[PDB]
Amino acid sequence: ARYGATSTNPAKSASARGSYLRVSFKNTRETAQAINGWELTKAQKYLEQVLDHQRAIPFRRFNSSIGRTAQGKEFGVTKARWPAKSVKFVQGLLQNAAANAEAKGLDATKLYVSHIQVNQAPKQRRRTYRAHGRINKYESSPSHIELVVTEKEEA
Amino acid sequence: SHRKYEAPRHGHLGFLPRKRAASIRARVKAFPKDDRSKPVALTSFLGYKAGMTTIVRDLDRPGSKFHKREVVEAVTVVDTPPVVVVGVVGYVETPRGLRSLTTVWAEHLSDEVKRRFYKNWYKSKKKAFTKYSAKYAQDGAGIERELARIKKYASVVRVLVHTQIRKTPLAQKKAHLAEIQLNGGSISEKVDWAREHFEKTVAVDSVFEQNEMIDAIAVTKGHGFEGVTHRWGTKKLPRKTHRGLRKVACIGAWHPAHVMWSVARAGQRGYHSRTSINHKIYRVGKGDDEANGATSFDRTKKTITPMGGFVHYGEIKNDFIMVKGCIPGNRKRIVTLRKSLYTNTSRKALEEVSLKWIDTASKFGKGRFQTPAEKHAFMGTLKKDL
RNA sequence: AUAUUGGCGAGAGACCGAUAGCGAACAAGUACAGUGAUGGAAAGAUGAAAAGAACUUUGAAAAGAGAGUGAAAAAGUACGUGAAAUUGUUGAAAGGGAAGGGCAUUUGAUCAGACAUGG
RNA sequence: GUCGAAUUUGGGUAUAGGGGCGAAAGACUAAUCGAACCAUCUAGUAGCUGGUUCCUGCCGAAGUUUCCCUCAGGAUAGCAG
RNA sequence: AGAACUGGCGAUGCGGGAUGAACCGAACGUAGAGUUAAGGUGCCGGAAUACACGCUCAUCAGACACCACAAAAGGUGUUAG
RNA sequence: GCCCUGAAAAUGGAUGGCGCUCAAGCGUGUUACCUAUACUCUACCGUCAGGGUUGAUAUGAUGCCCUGACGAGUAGGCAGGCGUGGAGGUCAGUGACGAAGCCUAGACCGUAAGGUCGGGUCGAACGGCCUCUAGUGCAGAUCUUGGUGGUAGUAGCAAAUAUUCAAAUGAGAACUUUGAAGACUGAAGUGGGGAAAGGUUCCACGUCAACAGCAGUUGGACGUGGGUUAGUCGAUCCUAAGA
RNA sequence: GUGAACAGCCUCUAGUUGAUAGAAUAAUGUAGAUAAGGGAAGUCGGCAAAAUAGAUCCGUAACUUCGGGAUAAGGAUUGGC
RNA sequence: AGAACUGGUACGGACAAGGGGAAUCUGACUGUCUAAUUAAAACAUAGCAUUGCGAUGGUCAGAAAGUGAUGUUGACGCAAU
RNA sequence: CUAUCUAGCGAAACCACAGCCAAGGGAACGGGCUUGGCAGAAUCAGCGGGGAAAGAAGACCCUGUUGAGCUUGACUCUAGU
RNA sequence: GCGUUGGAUUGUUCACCCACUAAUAGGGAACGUGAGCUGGGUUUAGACCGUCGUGAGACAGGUUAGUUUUACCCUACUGAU
RNA sequence: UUGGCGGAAAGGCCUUGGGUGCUUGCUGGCGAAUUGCAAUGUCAUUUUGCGUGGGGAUAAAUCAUUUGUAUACGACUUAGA
Ligand SMILES: [Mg+2]
Ligand SMILES: [Mg+2]
Ligand SMILES: [Mg+2]
Ligand SMILES: [Mg+2]
Ligand SMILES: [Mg+2]
Ligand SMILES: [Mg+2]
Ligand SMILES: [Mg+2]
Ligand SMILES: [Mg+2]
Ligand SMILES: [Mg+2]
Ligand SMILES: [Mg+2]
Ligand SMILES: [Mg+2]
Ligand SMILES: [Mg+2]
Ligand SMILES: [Mg+2]
Ligand SMILES: [Mg+2]
Ligand SMILES: [Mg+2]
Ligand SMILES: [Mg+2]
Ligand SMILES: [Mg+2]
Ligand SMILES: [Mg+2]
Ligand SMILES: [Mg+2]
Ligand SMILES: [Mg+2]
Ligand SMILES: [Mg+2]
Ligand SMILES: [Mg+2]
Ligand SMILES: [Mg+2]
Ligand SMILES: [Mg+2]
Ligand SMILES: [Mg+2]
Ligand SMILES: [Mg+2]
Ligand SMILES: [Mg+2]
Ligand SMILES: [Mg+2]
Ligand SMILES: [Mg+2]
Ligand SMILES: [Mg+2]
Ligand SMILES: [Mg+2]
Ligand SMILES: [Mg+2]
Ligand SMILES: [Mg+2]
Ligand SMILES: [Mg+2]
Ligand SMILES: [Mg+2]
Ligand SMILES: [Mg+2]
Ligand SMILES: [Mg+2]
Ligand SMILES: [Mg+2]
Ligand SMILES: [Mg+2]
Ligand SMILES: [Mg+2]
Ligand SMILES: [Mg+2]
Ligand SMILES: [Mg+2]
Ligand SMILES: [Mg+2]
Ligand SMILES: [Mg+2]
Ligand SMILES: [Mg+2]
Ligand SMILES: [Mg+2]
Ligand SMILES: [Mg+2]
Ligand SMILES: [Mg+2]
Ligand SMILES: [Mg+2]
Ligand SMILES: [Mg+2]
Ligand SMILES: [Mg+2]
Ligand SMILES: [Mg+2]
Ligand SMILES: [Mg+2]
Ligand SMILES: [Mg+2]
Ligand SMILES: [Mg+2]
Ligand SMILES: [Mg+2]
Ligand SMILES: [Mg+2]
Ligand SMILES: [Mg+2]
Ligand SMILES: [Mg+2]
Ligand SMILES: [Mg+2]
Ligand SMILES: [Mg+2]
Ligand SMILES: [Mg+2]
Ligand SMILES: [Mg+2]
Ligand SMILES: [Mg+2]
Ligand SMILES: [Mg+2]
Ligand SMILES: [Mg+2]
Ligand SMILES: [Mg+2]
Ligand SMILES: [Mg+2]
Ligand SMILES: [Mg+2]
Ligand SMILES: [Mg+2]
Ligand SMILES: [Mg+2]
Ligand SMILES: [Mg+2]
Ligand SMILES: [Mg+2]
Ligand SMILES: [Mg+2]
Ligand SMILES: [Mg+2]
Ligand SMILES: [Mg+2]
Ligand SMILES: [Mg+2]
Ligand SMILES: [Mg+2]
Ligand SMILES: [Mg+2]
Ligand SMILES: [Mg+2]
Ligand SMILES: [Mg+2]
Ligand SMILES: [Mg+2]
Ligand SMILES: [Mg+2]
Ligand SMILES: [Mg+2]
Ligand SMILES: [Mg+2]
Ligand SMILES: [Mg+2]
Ligand SMILES: [Mg+2]
Ligand SMILES: [Mg+2]
Ligand SMILES: [Mg+2]
Ligand SMILES: [Mg+2]
Ligand SMILES: [Mg+2]
Ligand SMILES: [Mg+2]
Ligand SMILES: [Mg+2]
Ligand SMILES: [Mg+2]
Ligand SMILES: [Mg+2]
Ligand SMILES: [Mg+2]
Ligand SMILES: [Mg+2]
Ligand SMILES: [Mg+2]
Ligand SMILES: [Mg+2]
Ligand SMILES: [Mg+2]
Ligand SMILES: [Mg+2]
Ligand SMILES: [Mg+2]
Ligand SMILES: [Mg+2]
Ligand SMILES: [Mg+2]
Ligand SMILES: [Mg+2]
Ligand SMILES: [Mg+2]
Ligand SMILES: [Mg+2]
Ligand SMILES: [Mg+2]
Ligand SMILES: [Mg+2]
Ligand SMILES: [Mg+2]
Ligand SMILES: [Mg+2]
Ligand SMILES: [Mg+2]
Ligand SMILES: [Mg+2]
Ligand SMILES: [Mg+2]
Ligand SMILES: [Mg+2]
Ligand SMILES: [Mg+2]
Ligand SMILES: [Mg+2]
Ligand SMILES: [Mg+2]
Ligand SMILES: [Mg+2]
Ligand SMILES: [Mg+2]
Ligand SMILES: [Mg+2]
Ligand SMILES: [Mg+2]
Ligand SMILES: [Mg+2]
Ligand SMILES: [Mg+2]
Ligand SMILES: [Mg+2]
Ligand SMILES: [Mg+2]
Ligand SMILES: [Mg+2]
Repeated sequence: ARYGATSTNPAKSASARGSYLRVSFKNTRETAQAINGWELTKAQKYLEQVLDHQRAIPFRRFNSSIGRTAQGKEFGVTKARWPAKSVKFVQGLLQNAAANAEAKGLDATKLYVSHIQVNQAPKQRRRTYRAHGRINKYESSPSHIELVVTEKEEA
Repeated sequence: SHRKYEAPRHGHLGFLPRKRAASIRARVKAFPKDDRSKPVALTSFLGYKAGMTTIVRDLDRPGSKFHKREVVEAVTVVDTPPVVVVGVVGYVETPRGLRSLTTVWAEHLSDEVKRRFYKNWYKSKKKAFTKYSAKYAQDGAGIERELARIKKYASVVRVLVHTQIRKTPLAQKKAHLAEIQLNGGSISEKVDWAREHFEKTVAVDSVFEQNEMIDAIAVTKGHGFEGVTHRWGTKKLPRKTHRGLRKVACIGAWHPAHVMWSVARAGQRGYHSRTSINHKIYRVGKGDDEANGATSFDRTKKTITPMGGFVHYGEIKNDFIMVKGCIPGNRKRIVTLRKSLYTNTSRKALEEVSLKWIDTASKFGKGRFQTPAEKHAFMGTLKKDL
């Protein structure tokens, strides 16, 4: 309860959250944006064949010095990747929304992801040992994910 | 400040940028000056580089230690099946340079050529020139009046020919298509000649001939990213130098405070377009012939293909040009052969050669035998056979 | 009669208000450091009341989504208010080797000051 | 390099800071040595470097004189309010 | 490098000198209309490709104070004396 | 006089640029034209000066009013004001019917310091005026404490020969367990015990939030338990350098 | 086992197979090798690298503190049966 | 130790394992040190020489002492260079 | 074996604002100013020209009425004798 | 426009010889060029001599030994989408 | 609608034969106001979405896989109904 800005009709839609998840914030962001606005099954099937390395996730912000792939051509892009742990968690959340959408009587076949939004959770903090008896931070940058599925409108 | 000693710079600034070509088919950037008084001519010719071998022949060079003596030279054999004309293109003079005005295509286009226009031939609906041919159907007009305008405009006429790549051992089924300038008289007589040669064949011996110097336009064998030492030639830095020694030490003076366009940096080597000139024709091969590799002296019935096939290429079953020395590009790669842009009286250029012997031993190893006939006529009988 | 930054019992202040006031408002001379002498922190606030979310559903679980408690969950033992840097999303805009500023107006957005006369 | 001794080394024991210990390098004396470490005197002193927090109105300088172990500083007069 | 009188810069923006502490003009509350200064008016650029008499042709012309240099020496170029 | 020679330097470049040859060059003359925060007139702000005016005559005598002149400013002096914590006095001041605080290319007032309001958020307090008082105003001090960026999903996670098939278990298996294969340490050991030191790490069962810089169902981790048996092994006795 | 051997190399008992992993094999590296002809011309300098090497049997200079110098140098040989 | 036979003349076949010679400067040698930029020609050393001292003493320690090192010593000794 | 590309994991230096040149002037070597050349998203691997790059409030030198280690017929003293 | 070299001694720039050659021109680019090398010289700390100094120490006098750090950022340059 | 001409970027030009609206070459019959004395009063052409009806056509590219004439990654080059 109490999500980011939304314009969806709450009645034709249900939602899902994940907080404090130990996935990469930068990376899940890049994949969340990737399915943002997709029809649920389209998005679901794509994320599934990202894992299979048949196509990729465009990296458009947190992306410098990333490799170039042939698989980015689809999205007019040279840098893409296949961030499994991100896909995985995001998959997880797409499920639960799909779950909640069905318990709500929303027609599975009219669901697109109307909202998907990862910002960053509190950092975990580990030590690394650097030369000349020094210590440095070695932090995890966890993610909050949230998303919403909605029924497409007759028009 | 003023280098302690002088040396000439490394590398040639006239072959920049040392980047990869933008077509594996090197561009003929120049054609010969037209003499519109001679018959209608092809100016260049397509072909596939097949490999090299050795030659023997008496040198005719009055005043040389080696005059009237036998020399042994290296040659390259380029696989040259007849090419086929499938159109003619018309170029008009402008104050902005030559301009293609129209192109007119033949009515029937071989599958090889058609393949060239596709990226995914196999799953295609092969609709390549299907509507274009219809222009022919209506008795003429359409085509008839485009040849008409190439005739009244157009300062230069090129033909569109394509290789019959399938005659080649090459696996590539897609063929090679190129414009070739016509150099016989009068625009009109040119497009006429092209019209009449639609779907028809043209062979080398109708363009080139023995003792003729020709130029070779091909794309250099690539090598990918190269360090500065081999790429530019650059001295090796001493053994003791930290952080590597296949470098150059002083990438620049303090001022200009910019690495300069003219110092050696690592990058691509190979896969460049080169126009190599003055390669003299030692043999024009006939495919029908079975004495391709034979000689007035060495009479034995053998073809040009070495024992075991040209390595990484196959057998020469077609016509071929055999040229003195080496030409740019590697085996399997398309070459354009252009006739010279000038009339060289070099005396070397004018020498008429007669081959005395063509090496036909295996190249896949330290070959010992010219013909399997000869092998067996020396080895004896083996455990196999008889 | 005089002294009194110690000890015990008290009454007070135009003192400080959790980076302040004693180092310590808290299991503070604690946790931790150092062979040792010594050094020495951080750390207060759900709600009147736990009424600390029965139950259902998704999940391997953590949790999510409903439901429920409450004046409030825009108070969920991460908990009063919850600023800034910095961040995700959405919306508008601009962008030929920085951005930002001054005077001026186009354009778009936005906001005004009315005051009262006969049926 | 040396490798059967002026050998290597465990534990115990002794020497403690203007002191030790030194086959001598100002070496070593707990990552500290041309004087260890700890706390206190101690908010040590600085003619030198750095910073010094709101608005508007009005007036508005000096780098020159004299003396100074004076020359990156003061006193004195001038200029200023 | 060091003195002399005055005016500046420093402490001062503004118009000119492309540029710039110190030159020229001119010193400053918020503004309107006018006129100017020094400097400019082919175009960049507001403002006569104005008027008038000469001079100059450079296979290294020349083009404005401070100021971004030039000399002894020489020419049957051309002009006037 | 103008022009020519005399006249040689280092990235490519400078009458400011373009470009200009009866000039857009040089010398001279004559007109017009453009333009400063300067000059002229006027409004308004302030400063200073000079006056007028409470005789009884609704609400400012330190006030009202008339007139003239003037306005650069560092270091610096002075004046008048803005704002904060706390104190005396007064508005019988605001407030759970919403105090304070915070958010707001919404509004108004002031040259300004600032002041006032609306909307959202909030939830127990808090203002104005006269006065008192000071631990009273930050952009800087390689300032103090804390918190956060770009760097960046980047540097990197490459010493120490080497792993592979299959089953089991599990939500999940490159990494756990069993089986097989391939290998290593090669007794100067990667074997079997100990001294110093640690202090439960030992063993069993359960078990993965954190930690083991991939992973984890495994662990020297987490939870809960269990375990160290002496006349003869040591200490204990003795003396050593020393204390 | 080899061997002079507690060297190196391979093995038995025991113990491990633990050091993120996958795909590629550009430049430049780090570590390991080779190079025709010449042979220190490289360089401050043979730095680095190369060459020699066990054993048996011959042979062995100046000098000398008579002990040495000396594996001086320089040669031949080496399996299996 | 010797002999025959045998081989693509190989055979310490992996492993293991000195390059040599002629000289100048310098320290005799073995040994020592700047832990973490100097291993050396520097320190040490045997050897040589000097100095002081017969105990109510030489050299040295302690604030002082019925205090202490040499000294469980005695000039073939101790101390100092 | 790296680098490289992938999954997971994931720091640090440094950071006025930043990042194309030529000339001019200028605190006498500009990323910014003046006049010109010019100038088109977003990017990957390399590189050592420049960022008068980064790393320490310059060890050099001077100044300071600032030291300390050491030496001496400096000044002034002192254990001892 | 195009070239301007191979060597002996020296850390050297310079110098000076041998030798080849068409010629072995002179200069700049932060006395171009150390996150490009090298570290021979110079100029920390060890050490020998000589001169100087009573001494501690000094000496563009001779001598020997003496740690050469970071790029992953921007730009530039090379190549690549 | 009949002929021609135009390729420098022709994308336009000349010409034939009618049809048809207008004709201010000329002579008539009406109409205009109150839009209140200017403001404010002809609408030009770009695109881009939809809408009617008429003619018309019925493909590839990328991912993946594959070649090695290519290659750090992308990219390149082949192949597959
Ligand atoms: Mg949350
Ligand atoms: Mg980023
Ligand atoms: Mg990288
Ligand atoms: Mg980058
Ligand atoms: Mg991209
Ligand atoms: Mg580390
Ligand atoms: Mg350590
Ligand atoms: Mg030169
Ligand atoms: Mg190379
Ligand atoms: Mg070559
Ligand atoms: Mg090195
Ligand atoms: Mg061959
Ligand atoms: Mg009490
Ligand atoms: Mg506190
Ligand atoms: Mg604070
Ligand atoms: Mg505290
Ligand atoms: Mg301490
Ligand atoms: Mg509270
Ligand atoms: Mg709190
Ligand atoms: Mg729950
Ligand atoms: Mg509330
Ligand atoms: Mg609350
Ligand atoms: Mg709870
Ligand atoms: Mg809260
Ligand atoms: Mg965020
Ligand atoms: Mg209105
Ligand atoms: Mg010393
Ligand atoms: Mg120490
Ligand atoms: Mg320490
Ligand atoms: Mg103080
Ligand atoms: Mg004044
Ligand atoms: Mg005076
Ligand atoms: Mg005095
Ligand atoms: Mg000063
Ligand atoms: Mg003046
Ligand atoms: Mg000053
Ligand atoms: Mg002025
Ligand atoms: Mg000027
Ligand atoms: Mg004047
Ligand atoms: Mg201009
Ligand atoms: Mg004008
Ligand atoms: Mg002339
Ligand atoms: Mg003058
Ligand atoms: Mg004259
Ligand atoms: Mg000259
Ligand atoms: Mg000039
Ligand atoms: Mg003149
Ligand atoms: Mg004039
Ligand atoms: Mg005049
Ligand atoms: Mg004039
Ligand atoms: Mg004015
Ligand atoms: Mg003023
Ligand atoms: Mg006040
Ligand atoms: Mg007030
Ligand atoms: Mg107050
Ligand atoms: Mg206070
Ligand atoms: Mg704001
Ligand atoms: Mg409120
Ligand atoms: Mg409350
Ligand atoms: Mg007051
Ligand atoms: Mg204060
Ligand atoms: Mg601050
Ligand atoms: Mg600051
Ligand atoms: Mg990551
Ligand atoms: Mg990486
Ligand atoms: Mg590493
Ligand atoms: Mg390993
Ligand atoms: Mg398996
Ligand atoms: Mg493994
Ligand atoms: Mg083994
Ligand atoms: Mg061993
Ligand atoms: Mg267990
Ligand atoms: Mg881990
Ligand atoms: Mg884990
Ligand atoms: Mg346990
Ligand atoms: Mg073990
Ligand atoms: Mg590791
Ligand atoms: Mg090998
Ligand atoms: Mg060789
Ligand atoms: Mg030799
Ligand atoms: Mg040399
Ligand atoms: Mg030499
Ligand atoms: Mg030397
Ligand atoms: Mg040397
Ligand atoms: Mg060596
Ligand atoms: Mg070798
Ligand atoms: Mg060899
Ligand atoms: Mg002897
Ligand atoms: Mg034998
Ligand atoms: Mg010598
Ligand atoms: Mg010695
Ligand atoms: Mg020795
Ligand atoms: Mg050392
Ligand atoms: Mg040594
Ligand atoms: Mg050493
Ligand atoms: Mg002697
Ligand atoms: Mg990665
Ligand atoms: Mg940076
Ligand atoms: Mg510049
Ligand atoms: Mg210049
Ligand atoms: Mg200029
Ligand atoms: Mg300069
Ligand atoms: Mg700069
Ligand atoms: Mg300016
Ligand atoms: Mg500019
Ligand atoms: Mg650089
Ligand atoms: Mg840097
Ligand atoms: Mg000194
Ligand atoms: Mg003084
Ligand atoms: Mg003094
Ligand atoms: Mg001193
Ligand atoms: Mg000292
Ligand atoms: Mg004395
Ligand atoms: Mg004396
Ligand atoms: Mg110079
Ligand atoms: Mg230099
Ligand atoms: Mg450099
Ligand atoms: Mg360096
Ligand atoms: Mg050096
Ligand atoms: Mg040196
Ligand atoms: Mg020294
Ligand atoms: Mg030396
Ligand atoms: Mg050494
Ligand atoms: Mg970096
Ligand atoms: Mg009509
Ligand atoms: Mg009007
Ligand atoms: Mg390959």
